[PDB]
Amino acid sequence: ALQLGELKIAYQLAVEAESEQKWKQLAELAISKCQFSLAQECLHHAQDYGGLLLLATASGNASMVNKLAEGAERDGKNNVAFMSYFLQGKLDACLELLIRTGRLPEAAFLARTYLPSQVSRVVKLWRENLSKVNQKAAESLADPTEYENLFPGLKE
Amino acid sequence: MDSEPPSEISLKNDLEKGDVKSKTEALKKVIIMILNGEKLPGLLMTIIRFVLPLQDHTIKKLLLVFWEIVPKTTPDGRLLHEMILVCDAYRKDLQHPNEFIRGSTLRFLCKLKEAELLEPLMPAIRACLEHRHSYVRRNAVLAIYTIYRNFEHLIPDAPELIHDFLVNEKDASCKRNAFMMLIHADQDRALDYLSTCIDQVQTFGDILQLVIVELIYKVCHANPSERARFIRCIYNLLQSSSPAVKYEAAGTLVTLSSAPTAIKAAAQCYIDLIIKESDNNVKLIVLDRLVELKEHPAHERVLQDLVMDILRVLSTPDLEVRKKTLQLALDLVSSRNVEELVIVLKKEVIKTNNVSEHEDTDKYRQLLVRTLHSCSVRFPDMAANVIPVLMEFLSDSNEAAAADVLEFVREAIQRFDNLRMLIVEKMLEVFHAIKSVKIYRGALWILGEYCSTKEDIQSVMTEVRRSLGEIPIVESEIKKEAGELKPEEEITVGPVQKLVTEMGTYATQSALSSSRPTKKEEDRPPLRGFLLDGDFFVAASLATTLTKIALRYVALVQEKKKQNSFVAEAMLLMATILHLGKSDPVYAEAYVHVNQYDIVLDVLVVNQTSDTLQNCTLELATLGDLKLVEKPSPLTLAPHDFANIKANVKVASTENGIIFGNIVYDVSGAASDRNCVVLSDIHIDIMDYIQPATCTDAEFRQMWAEFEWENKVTVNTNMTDLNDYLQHILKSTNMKCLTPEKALSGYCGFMAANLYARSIFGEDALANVSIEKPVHQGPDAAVTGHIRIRAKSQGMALSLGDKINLSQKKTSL
Amino acid sequence: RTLDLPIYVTRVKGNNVYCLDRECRPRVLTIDPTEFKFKLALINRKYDEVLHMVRNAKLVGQSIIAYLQKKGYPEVALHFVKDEKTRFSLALECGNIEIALEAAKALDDKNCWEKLGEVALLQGNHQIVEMCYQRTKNFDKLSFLYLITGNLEKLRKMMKIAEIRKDMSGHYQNALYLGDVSERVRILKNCGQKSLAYLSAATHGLDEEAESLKETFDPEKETIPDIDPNAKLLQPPAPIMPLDTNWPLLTV
Amino acid sequence: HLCEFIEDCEFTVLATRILHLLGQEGPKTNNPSKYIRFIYNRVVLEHEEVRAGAVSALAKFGAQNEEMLPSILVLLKRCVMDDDNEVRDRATFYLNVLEQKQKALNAGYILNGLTVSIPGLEKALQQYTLEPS
Amino acid sequence: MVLLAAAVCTKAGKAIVSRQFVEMTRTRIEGLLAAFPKLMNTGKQHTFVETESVRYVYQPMEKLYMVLITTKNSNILEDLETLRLFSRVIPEYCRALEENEISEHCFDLIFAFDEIVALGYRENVNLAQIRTFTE
Repeated sequence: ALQLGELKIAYQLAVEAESEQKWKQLAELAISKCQFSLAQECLHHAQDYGGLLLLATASGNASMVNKLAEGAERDGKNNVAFMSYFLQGKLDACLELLIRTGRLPEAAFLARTYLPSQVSRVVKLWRENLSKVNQKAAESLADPTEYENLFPGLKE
Repeated sequence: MDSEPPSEISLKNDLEKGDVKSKTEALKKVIIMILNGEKLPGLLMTIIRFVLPLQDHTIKKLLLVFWEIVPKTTPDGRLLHEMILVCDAYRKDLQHPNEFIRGSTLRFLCKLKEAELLEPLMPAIRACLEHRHSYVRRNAVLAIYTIYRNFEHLIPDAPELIHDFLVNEKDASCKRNAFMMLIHADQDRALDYLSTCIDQVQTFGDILQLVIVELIYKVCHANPSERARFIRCIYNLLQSSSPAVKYEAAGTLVTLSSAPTAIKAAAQCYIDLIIKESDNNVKLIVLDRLVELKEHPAHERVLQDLVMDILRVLSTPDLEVRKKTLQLALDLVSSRNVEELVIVLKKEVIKTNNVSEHEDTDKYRQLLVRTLHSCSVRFPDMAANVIPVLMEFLSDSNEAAAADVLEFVREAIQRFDNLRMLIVEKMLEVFHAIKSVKIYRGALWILGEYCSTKEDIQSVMTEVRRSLGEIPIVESEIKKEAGELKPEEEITVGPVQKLVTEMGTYATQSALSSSRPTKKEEDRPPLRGFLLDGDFFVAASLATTLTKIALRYVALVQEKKKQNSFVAEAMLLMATILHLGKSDPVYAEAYVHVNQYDIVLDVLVVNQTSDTLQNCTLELATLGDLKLVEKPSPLTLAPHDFANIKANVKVASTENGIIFGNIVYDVSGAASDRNCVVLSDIHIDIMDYIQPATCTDAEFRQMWAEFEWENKVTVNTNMTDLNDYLQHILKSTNMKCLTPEKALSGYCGFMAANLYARSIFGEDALANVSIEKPVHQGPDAAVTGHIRIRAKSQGMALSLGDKINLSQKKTSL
Repeated sequence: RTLDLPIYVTRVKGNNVYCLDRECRPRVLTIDPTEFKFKLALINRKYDEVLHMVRNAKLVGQSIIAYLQKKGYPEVALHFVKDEKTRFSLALECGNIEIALEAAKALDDKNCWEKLGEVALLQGNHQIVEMCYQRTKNFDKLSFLYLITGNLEKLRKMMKIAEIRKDMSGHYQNALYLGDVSERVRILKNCGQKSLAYLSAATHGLDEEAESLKETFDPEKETIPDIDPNAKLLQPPAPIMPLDTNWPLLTV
Repeated sequence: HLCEFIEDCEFTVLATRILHLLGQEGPKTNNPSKYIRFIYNRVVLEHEEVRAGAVSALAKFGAQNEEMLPSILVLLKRCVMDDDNEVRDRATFYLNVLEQKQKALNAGYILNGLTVSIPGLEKALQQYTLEPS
Repeated sequence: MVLLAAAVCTKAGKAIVSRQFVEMTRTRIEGLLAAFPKLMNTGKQHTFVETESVRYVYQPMEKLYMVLITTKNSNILEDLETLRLFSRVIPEYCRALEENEISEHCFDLIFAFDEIVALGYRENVNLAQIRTFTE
């Protein structure tokens, strides 16, 4: 079915639930023919979060890119995750990926960027995290005194 | 002179004597003592003096020999120069008409990476530029490369001298004999030239071309060298599902297990794999290719199955090959393992058919019945096959032979409810000649459960009930059993009700019925009569009585997970169980410091005294398994000196003959009676010497059995679990907490660790740490843990016993 | 101090301690102001007193030169910092990693630069993180960080030096993060991922670049996947004028 | 403590003694968990009569003390204390009566959890003749 | 070097004669040869056996082992072939293997070792070739 170039027949033969090895071979074949459509479905069934994202995050509306990177957020596959959510000026779960991983500073930083002034809460949670994670001279528990700066220090 | 390190005075004498033989022998004796590693510079002037110019090869060859293994070290008769006594008159040696002396000289001279001989080795390629042998031309490409290696990666070594300076490697390719010392870093033009040479090869030389440049477009072109690369290249062009059918790999492979059965067993494995790639369920593992030897046409002559029969084994070839073979029958053909295991088991298990498969040792017979029977429990189809074969097992009609047979089949009935009704009548038959427990137990259970089906029972049971043999365990089994199934469906002179009467008497009561039972007093202390006595609410009838129990099977019973099963064929299993699968005053102050992961014993050496201690040396010693990674090296400990001297430490070594205490540290100084003193830096223990090793549950269990561990102590501060203090401390007495021996629940749940080590003490060390952490209203002693300990004569057992309490040291100078 | 024989203390009466062994040969020892003065001083937070106190009768390795790197709010730590490791340690315990990078440098090691860079992101400032992360070669982590941080100039630098690595979750990121996607289109072209390059480009309305990729390679751009292939991609990149590489700080 | 000895060379009998005694007393003097853990290992590699003993004892142990029931379940599901041969049959009965049934029977059955017979004190006379032989 | 040393051993627990092509394995040579060749190189009557991460190739002759050792390898055929050629050369010098006679012809054997394997690369030798040198 791959040889014939019968994508559909190869697709039934894989069978939508699992047989990921079949689907990865099909997904590549689908990208070759530049039939992106069959490819997105093959990659989904394959799973292939890293690869699947690359085809998928080319959306500009993030239409089917969040799912295949939902995990990535909290797996420390943050990079895969950021591309998914930030793609049309939206913060879909951009911030959230950063909180999940423990890369709290980065959520604060993002919050400042697009300023809905969410920063005040993120900086706090983060600052608290510095005090627990042995910093005393950059301890952060202040509003601008102990290193980092909560939202009134910050600005648009 | 095999190895005699003091003999250097005699060698000097022997080295010049006016007799050439003596001189040769002497120089030879020097060589053998250096090679072992012993004293040699005293001699040097003597050695060098006779031999130097001469074309007489033997002494020259001998001296030439000694210049590649110690030239640098020896300096009495040589000293340091550009044209040393290694090469000054060995320019003559290089330029002699005899190829051997020149060739030899060239060969050692260029071999050295010495910089005090760099110039003399360079035009030393002259000695072999003319090639009187294959040896001369090879000697030359290797010597130019060795010159290139010795600081001449540029223009001193790369072009030609008059024919080679890094160009024999080019020349060799087109010359009659090849050899390419060009493996790395050398002329591109020669590399290219070797490729051309693949065709016009010289076979030794081809192995040299080939280490450098491999992969051919061809099949070959000839010779072992090309051939050896070729199987590597073939595996590339078809990786897919092993090699399957081994290529030119086969030739080396046999020798790889020359001891002797293991080759066949291995060979059998590959041959089975190769046949087919099946489903690959539990013990159906055959990989390789799906079709390449098929299985099972009906027009194939004389068929595939003939080779398949070998693999079904009783031992039909020898035991190593046997274990491999049983797995291999299972692997090509079954449903999982079950199908081919039943066939295989039918052959192995005890019969009246063949007396080469029956034996009067009861356990093996029994086990074989259980193996056959487990296949049914696994898979349904097998139930139908098993029951008639089981009746044949019975037909042997020895007391014991029946007995084993009855014991499994009765378990099968618990699984297989009113399906094996048919068997009961066969099963009674051999129950009358009796000298054992087992027959009574089993028979009474079949005849008991099966009562609806038959009606014989007073008659069958009664001969046995008034017969003797061994009857402990008989009681237990008859007690739960005799009444069962349908309330009044038998009668010979005792209906099912007489049976319930009997069943109760046999359990622990008394009653005239079946001419009284053999015994009444039950088996092992806990069992007793009473449960069943209460029972038989509805007289031997499928309801909520003995019958229920009998026609039901305790927990899950499926597969070959050992739930009413036994896991393949009984003989193969013994081997698998066996497989453990084990994986002058002196003052010192000191602390241990670690910076950038360097572990060092800091020592400060102090002379509080005005007196002289000059002659001061500092040493850290190797005691046994403790070692210095570098002693403290300052010459300190002088009049009113304070010094910090660092002695690096290791924990792992090999036993030295000196004392085995804490840490020995030695400072030396002035004094002539006690020039060396031993004084201490802080604590290190005997425990270091133990070596950590680990066990799995099987190795632990085997060792438990192997040697006693009754010895126990209770150690305080085992309040905590295995993971915390106990692991860390156990680690320091080179132990490790591995697998469990626990059985946790709502009433159980002491933490159990299985410990192992293999001490350098001629013992192992094992222990079980049981942490008595309350999981009951009445704990042992509350929190604390009792460590049950051993070692192989329990001399390290004790180390485990106390080094799981506490352990800490610190200082702050 | 050590004597040269095994011994039993006879007892302590006075400054001296007196000892006798089994055979009963004596040793006496004056209790010194060596080890004792040094830590009597360190306990009462004196470092000035303690420098004199440092002698080679009591220096060891970790009671003076590395035991004094054992405060989570550095005090003792400040005083001994001579080891490149002790210096590294000191820095995370403050939370100011400016010193870390140098110790990390002098430890000659990448791992330290990425770990201190992470601590750096924690004190809040991403300039310091960039430098570290750049030399550990985590251009892709940086690429990810960078719109989060709100830089666009720095975000481009990461894209190129991650292009060459073919880090598809590095080079790939930045194009999304700026309002136009063109960065990806070329990187992907070099990857040979013509499909992916077209989809990305096309959606932003850079159909011309998307077409270039199709024409150079296999065409067919018409196909509509489970994601859009031509729907607007535009994002307004970072509304902040001062970025979070310029995250404010005072530091205590 | 004695059971700590040797896992399966200690014999059917010692395991039967700790097992019978731990069953019958139902330790609150020490935690039954050590006893259970010790017996659990012994059963695997020792004779049928003890493994059968161990299930039945456990059942009586259940009926006398409520607490105990959770350990009975981990032990009995195992291929050891049930589902061997003799051990299975007794177990199927003993288990089913504890698990399934009322435990009128189980309750009745434990009167302390006593032995199967109470003889005299056999050892001492035996010993008298046996020593100077 | 690919070939650390070429060594004749007695399983008396010592390297009887041995060759260090370039200064590396001096004393090291004796300890390896002494432990491993005693156990048949830890073999089972297999020409290749590897122990303590060093490839030992061998042939037993009496209480003696003729041993080739490598810890790296370029080809299968080659390692055996230098050992083999060595085994043509060794009875010419010592009339089989035997510690006393091996000891006496340290020079002979040692010279052959340098000639046979040069800087760890297996050259070739022959009994006639050997003659020019000891002449």
